[PDB]
Amino acid sequence: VTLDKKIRRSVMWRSMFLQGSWNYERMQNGGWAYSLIPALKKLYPSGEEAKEALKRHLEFFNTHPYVAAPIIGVTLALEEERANGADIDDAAIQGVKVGMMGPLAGIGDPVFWFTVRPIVGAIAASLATGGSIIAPLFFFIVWNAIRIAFLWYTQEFGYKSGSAITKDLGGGLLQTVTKGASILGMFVLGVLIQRWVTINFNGPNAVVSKIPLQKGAYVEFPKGSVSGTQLHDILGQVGNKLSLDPTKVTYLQDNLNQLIPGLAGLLITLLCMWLLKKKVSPIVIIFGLFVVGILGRWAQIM
Amino acid sequence: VTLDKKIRRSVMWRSMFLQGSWNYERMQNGGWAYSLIPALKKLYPSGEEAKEALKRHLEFFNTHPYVAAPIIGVTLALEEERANGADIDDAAIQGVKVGMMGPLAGIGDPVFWFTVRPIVGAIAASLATGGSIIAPLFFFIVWNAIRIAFLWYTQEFGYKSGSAITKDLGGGLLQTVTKGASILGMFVLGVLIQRWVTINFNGPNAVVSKIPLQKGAYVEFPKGSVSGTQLHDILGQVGNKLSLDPTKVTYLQDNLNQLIPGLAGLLITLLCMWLLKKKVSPIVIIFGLFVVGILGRWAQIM
Amino acid sequence: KVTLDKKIRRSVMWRSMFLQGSWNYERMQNGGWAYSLIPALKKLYPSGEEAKEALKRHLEFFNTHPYVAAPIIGVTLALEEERANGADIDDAAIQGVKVGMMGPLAGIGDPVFWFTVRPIVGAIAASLATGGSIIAPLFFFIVWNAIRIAFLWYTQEFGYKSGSAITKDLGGGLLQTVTKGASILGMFVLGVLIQRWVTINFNGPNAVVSKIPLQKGAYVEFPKGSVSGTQLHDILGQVGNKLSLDPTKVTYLQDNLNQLIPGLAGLLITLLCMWLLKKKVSPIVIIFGLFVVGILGRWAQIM
Amino acid sequence: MEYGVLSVILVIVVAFLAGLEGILDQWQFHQPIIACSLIGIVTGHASAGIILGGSLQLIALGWANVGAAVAPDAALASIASSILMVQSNNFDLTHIMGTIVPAAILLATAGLVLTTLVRMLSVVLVHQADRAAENGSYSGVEMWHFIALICQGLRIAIPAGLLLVISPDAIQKALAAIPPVISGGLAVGGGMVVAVGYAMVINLMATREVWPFFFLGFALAPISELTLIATGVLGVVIAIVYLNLQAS
Amino acid sequence: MEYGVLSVILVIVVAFLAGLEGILDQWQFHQPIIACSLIGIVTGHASAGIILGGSLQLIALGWANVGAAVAPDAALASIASSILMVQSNNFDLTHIMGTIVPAAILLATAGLVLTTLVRMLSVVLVHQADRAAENGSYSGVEMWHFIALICQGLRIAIPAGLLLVISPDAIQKALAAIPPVISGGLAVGGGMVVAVGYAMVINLMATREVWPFFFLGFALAPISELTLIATGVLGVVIAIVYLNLQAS
Amino acid sequence: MEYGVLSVILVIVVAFLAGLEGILDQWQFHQPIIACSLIGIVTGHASAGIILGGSLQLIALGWANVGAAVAPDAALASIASSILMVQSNNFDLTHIMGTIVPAAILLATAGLVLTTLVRMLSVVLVHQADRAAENGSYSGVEMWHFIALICQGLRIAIPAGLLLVISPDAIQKALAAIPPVISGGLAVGGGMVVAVGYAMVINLMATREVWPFFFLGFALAPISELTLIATGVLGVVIAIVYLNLQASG
Amino acid sequence: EFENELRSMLATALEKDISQEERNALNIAEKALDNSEYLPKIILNLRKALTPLAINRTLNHDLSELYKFITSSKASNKNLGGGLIMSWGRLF
Amino acid sequence: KLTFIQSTAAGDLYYNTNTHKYVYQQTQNAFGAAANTIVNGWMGGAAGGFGLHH
Ligand SMILES: OC[C@H]1O[C@H](O)[C@@H](O)[C@@H](O)[C@@H]1O
Ligand SMILES: OC[C@H]1O[C@H](O)[C@@H](O)[C@@H](O)[C@@H]1O
Ligand SMILES: OC[C@H]1O[C@H](O)[C@@H](O)[C@@H](O)[C@@H]1O
Repeated sequence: VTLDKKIRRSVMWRSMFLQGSWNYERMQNGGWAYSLIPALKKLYPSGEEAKEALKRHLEFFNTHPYVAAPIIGVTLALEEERANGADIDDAAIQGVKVGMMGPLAGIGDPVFWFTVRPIVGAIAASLATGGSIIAPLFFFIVWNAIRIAFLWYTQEFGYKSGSAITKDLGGGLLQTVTKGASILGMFVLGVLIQRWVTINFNGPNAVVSKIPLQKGAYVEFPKGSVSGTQLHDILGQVGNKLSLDPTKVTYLQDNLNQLIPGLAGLLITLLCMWLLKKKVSPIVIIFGLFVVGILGRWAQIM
Repeated sequence: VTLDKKIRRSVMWRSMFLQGSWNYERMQNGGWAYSLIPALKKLYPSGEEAKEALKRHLEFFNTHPYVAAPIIGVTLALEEERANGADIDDAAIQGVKVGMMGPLAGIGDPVFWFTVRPIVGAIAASLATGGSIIAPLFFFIVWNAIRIAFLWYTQEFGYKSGSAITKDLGGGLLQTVTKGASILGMFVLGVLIQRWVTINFNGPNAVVSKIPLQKGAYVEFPKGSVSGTQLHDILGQVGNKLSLDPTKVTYLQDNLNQLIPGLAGLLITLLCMWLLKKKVSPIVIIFGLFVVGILGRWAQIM
Repeated sequence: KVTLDKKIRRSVMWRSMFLQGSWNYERMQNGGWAYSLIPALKKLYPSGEEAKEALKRHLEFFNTHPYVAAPIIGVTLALEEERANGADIDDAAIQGVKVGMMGPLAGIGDPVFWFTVRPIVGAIAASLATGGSIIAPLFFFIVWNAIRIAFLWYTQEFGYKSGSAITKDLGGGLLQTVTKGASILGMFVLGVLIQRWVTINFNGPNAVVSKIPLQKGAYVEFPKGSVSGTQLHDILGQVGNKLSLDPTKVTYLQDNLNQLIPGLAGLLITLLCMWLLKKKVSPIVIIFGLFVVGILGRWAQIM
Repeated sequence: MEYGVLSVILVIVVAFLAGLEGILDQWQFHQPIIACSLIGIVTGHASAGIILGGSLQLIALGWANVGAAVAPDAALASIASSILMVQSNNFDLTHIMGTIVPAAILLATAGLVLTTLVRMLSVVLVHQADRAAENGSYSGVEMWHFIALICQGLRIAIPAGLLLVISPDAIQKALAAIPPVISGGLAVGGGMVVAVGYAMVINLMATREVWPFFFLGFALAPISELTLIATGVLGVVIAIVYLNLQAS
Repeated sequence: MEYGVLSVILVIVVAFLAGLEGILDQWQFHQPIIACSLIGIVTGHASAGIILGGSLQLIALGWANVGAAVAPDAALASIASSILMVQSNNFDLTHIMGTIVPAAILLATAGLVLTTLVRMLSVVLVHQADRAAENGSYSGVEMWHFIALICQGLRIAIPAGLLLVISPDAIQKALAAIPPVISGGLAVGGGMVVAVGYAMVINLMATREVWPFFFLGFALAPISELTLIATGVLGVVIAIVYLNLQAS
Repeated sequence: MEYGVLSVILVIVVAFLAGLEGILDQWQFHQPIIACSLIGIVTGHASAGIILGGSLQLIALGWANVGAAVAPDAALASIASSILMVQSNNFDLTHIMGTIVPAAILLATAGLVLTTLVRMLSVVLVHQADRAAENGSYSGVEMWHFIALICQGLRIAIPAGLLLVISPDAIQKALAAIPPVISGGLAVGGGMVVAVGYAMVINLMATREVWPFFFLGFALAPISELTLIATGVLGVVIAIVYLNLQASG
Repeated sequence: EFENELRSMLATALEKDISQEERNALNIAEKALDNSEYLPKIILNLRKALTPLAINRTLNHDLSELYKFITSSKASNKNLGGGLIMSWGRLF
Repeated sequence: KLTFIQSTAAGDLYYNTNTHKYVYQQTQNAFGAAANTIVNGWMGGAAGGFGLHH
């Protein structure tokens, strides 16, 4: 008994299979029992009490996948103190799980699914623009080690705390974490909208001006045999500020950038936010965006 | 009576012409009477009181053209109430006009002449570097929208306010709005001072240093010919860190920008602040700055 | 009874010019402090047990900018005269008054004398020394020594006469806000200087993480007979857009580090130094280790 | 000639509109970025007018009158500089900043003195309006306000119309006779003179609590990839966050 | 042929692993940066897949399956793009961006219906698992779960072998038969469609108090020398300072 | 050397004064503009010495020792490089930048090492002075302080004579004989030893409420358009606004 | 040979007689000393929170040798790091 | 090719590889060197405590 630390490590390692048996009547129910198997087998193997413990862990278990270490820890502590000490029936643990699964899911979702996951994927796929070879291994190191950092430390913290602080959750710290995650996520999402939402309006057409540069306003290339002080002068003017051939073509994208870079990306994000507020499904919006891109390219605007 | 809203709309559409009969001995008086004409036409035409109104509304009055809509509103309310109800003599209308003739002109002149006009013009000119057609269009659209919105909302607020709330203004929300607008204005003013106060000190003379380079620290240009791997090597040297002709001319502006960009502009702004605090007319400082620039070009140190 | 008259204070100011010289890595500027206090200490009480207790009292740690130490010496003289003849001040207020204004005064004197006045005077002296004129060393010497002596006398006298008017101010408030603002600015510009002033460029000739080969049309092609005008124009345009040099594209470790975040190696080295210092390791060992590591990395061609 | 025969009457029309817009300052037809663009778009080269207007507006900042202190009156400056541009075809962008902007400043001073004279002239018209007010005629005030309007607005249409008659040789030799030192110094002064308006604004609004925001905006300006709208957004966000934190 | 004889054999194994992951969606093997790189390491040019993986990941952002929906399922798209890249020896980095990455969108579209068809098959497997649930055999549900896993994963292994066996001219002419206005059009659309996921995540977390932070991030982002890790650090420190100041 | 043994003793005296002011750091006899000029006064060509001093002064800016962190010791540079000028009878102002200035910088590093060694040495003398202070002898403390000053002065005086008796070309041969690998490794290790100082000042200031400012400054530094003064202005403004909000709340 | 004797001195000081103004500083020092934290930070906090309490008049005689030991040769700063930033900071 | 050896207030010291001698190249003017020294010193004073963290 006493839940030796090696058994705790085994439970932590096998808890990563919490999902997989996704259902409708009892979503994500098999994995919780699978992760609870070691403690149940150690405390009481091959008995009717084991059967009723399995039945008492078969109910609704629908929490965020990553924040499950505190749940496992409190369940293990309760089972340890009830199989040798107190006589807690299969009613209190169901109550505490129902009470602290909703808010725990609602804090885990906006700090994991939509706060750290998109930003980690973005930093992995931004340096990957130039065909970076490091990006896959970097993602492996940065994400899979996050579970070792969190799902183990929080598991130990919850096991040590028992069920003392499960009732005090939401007493002021969770709101602070929610607010900080929302601030960070809003900041990085604005950055991503600016950076990785390409509405380049250059086009063969959509040219707002075509003024011809005059003599001295562009680099003058001689008629062959480039040599000393000629290549020197040309590099001097090229490096200072001068431009190429005397045609100055500026597109709508240039003016949009001169107002605010990534303005059209922000407008598109606002428009699709408004559309998604009308319960419009993501897929039809995706198809409409693809269609508008198709007709933009057909119009030679995008 | 009751000052139907279409009359107020016409009053604003003719307050568009607040100036035009500008004078020195009796500033900006004809436009005010012309703007208020329809109200008097509706209230009391063709009477001794009508001519008395025309004569007391054609006296000295000077304020910022845009910040005059609260004045129109309070004057409209006072005249309509006096024609319908009380017997307010020719001492409160002039009193209420003079009470905020000063402060409104002092708050609306730098806010509308040298805060929003410079930023709007600077953006419109910055997006007109390539001859883009949308620059005057953007300028007109944004300036007209701001002006019409401000004027209409201010006159409506003044008419609804009357003579009481127009004096008890400044409770709770007004102070916060003032502080926030002041913070925004100081930030944008700092940006403007750094960006669009050009004190370029290049000069044919005023070359602070002319130290020479050494072999291996600048790009060597073959005078005979450059074809072959020589051009590739030259491009590599240019792109890595290497420099042009072995003479480094360091102008005064280069050292100033090494300290901080736009330092002379900040110093000149502080000096103009001191001069204005010493009660000196702005046009005198404008002429003095023109003369200073002329002298700086004379010395060839600009 | 002694009043520490003008002539002995003048001698104290003159002898305070030897504040350095007994420079120690154990107790900085102790011998100079004692040497400058020698006249007043002898005047107040010589050849006694208390004289020995005073010598041991003034031969303790003292680390300040030498120029701003005339206020310290003046306040010390003012405290010491009234300790000898008047009050019963123990051997705790002198050391406290020394330590309280040894730190901030040094921190305000280093950027003003070493990094504000000396650079300006030296630059002016060197600007007019380009012709071999004798007036440049003369100007430097005269200006610097006039300013320094005027400072060392005015501030010494002001510290002596006030005495308590600065101790009361040091004993009050308004210092916590200044200290907190100093800490905030310190961390901000500390991160900035860690990023900027620390460069651990990992280019090297070897230590390449990627030497992929390019292909026809993916780089800038160069002729061999005549670079001409038109194909030179095309080459310049290709280089301008983004096109790379010779087909063997080389990517170094520093390239990947900078695509992660600029200045990461400096931050990591700094954090390792903090950890080692927290693990009770003398900074001299870390300094020697960093020197030998740099030497090896230059020999190993990874740097 | 130019874009068309109707281009001349459109030149006079836009000059008249700039004249009305000079003192009223509602629609900014007198502003160089609007005046130059309108007068160049009609007079053939459309983008040249926009280039000149964008170059001239940057020195036309801080050119507003404050309490009988007559402004340099960009209304005449823009019209005259742009019509001189279209008279002699030279849009090198070195002619623009070499022989047009200083000419614009000199014509601005000329417009300032002209509008001062017309402003003094309007006093007698307003006096006549006051005399007609006692007659009980509501239309008299309107007529003597519009008369002042058109009299002041003609001060830009008259010179612009007269310039199209003047042969280009005379204006060319007059422009060439101006020493280059004067022109360069005028350009430097024009780049300088916005500090007066900036200083006036700072003097109106300044406090021991809002100076740090001024310095933060000043020191974050050399970042060239942050446009003016981006800096405005930064300022609005900083103000909102400051207000939310202080009110807590 | 390629790097080795065992390269083709290992390609099938890596494709099966990628197919299993694409429905697992945990080890991220199905993502382009991993799927392309793993096959490219063995199939000759190791760095060719890394370039393609990085170029395709930036378009494969926000391609998740939400609420009983069918994602484009980059598990097939990345594998097909990489295998077509290695079969046709052209790594110009314009070929990748013009005929490989745009073709990956069409391959993802095909994989969408392919994975829907293979998904509809698992209904019968789960039905018979439910039937055998009451038989009392614990191992039955495990073995049928693994059978469903294998059936769902072979949908990636089979086309990989089909493309390995098929002649290069067939796939080359199939690629050439694609109209390029269509290809560029949905390339633009793929650049666009990140906004859908961005709008979703913004809608989840959005308050009148945290909008200014969004706009500050949007305004401060055009600074090119700030990598996304620097932006994350900016956001974290701003949030910490704001929370510290508010809780005081 | 234009004059006889008089110049021989005068250069030794000037070197002794430079060695004294190296630690005294008040009269600035160790500054190149003074030391080189004085060495040029006593041996013929004053103009050459003044030119060398003016050229070396720009290098000598920022060579101030702060808080037990010794600087590159402009005293030895200014004395030895000027003496090398004196031995090699050419003052074309191209020879200066060609040979003397790099030799000046190398000898500056050598003098930094030597002054660190003598600063370690002086601790024993100060311990003896403290031991004598217990006996109540003021004269003992004064004499031991003077002995420490004398030793630091001789630290520069002795190299002056040794370099006077050594052939002019031997110094350049020895300076150019050190492998470039050693010098480059020393440079690249010096570019990292400052992280030790950064770490100690962090550990002496770190608090959980001010780390965000550290990381904001670290992440806001890669912007090249921000000079050091602009970044310091940002830091001061952040401090002021944060303190204002903290007080108002 | 340093932390243990510092702990002994603080323990002896905090019981004889202490005023409330320096009670907070001494308790903070002990709490950061039993915790494994950097010694120079503890020394700096102990030394800085006593300067007004020392210079003015009070510096309660019980904690006199404690201030003497904290202001000794070993426990001082020497400003090594700040000097390295100032002097050697831009050298390389 | 020039290898970095040391950096001063005005210019840096290099080693020339084509030759075999250390070469000093000057980059900062007297005004520039002085201004850089002022800024570097004040920012190094600000980097650590201004005396309040010693
Ligand atoms: O929190 C609710 C939970 O529901 C399901 O189990 C899955 O969709 C999870 O990803 C989600 O987190
Ligand atoms: O506020 C003073 C006011 O005086 C006059 O009415 C006009 O010059 C205005 O432009 C100016 O703003
Ligand atoms: O700042 C402390 C002070 O201590 C050192 O010993 C001296 O070299 C000074 O240059 C320095 O300023």
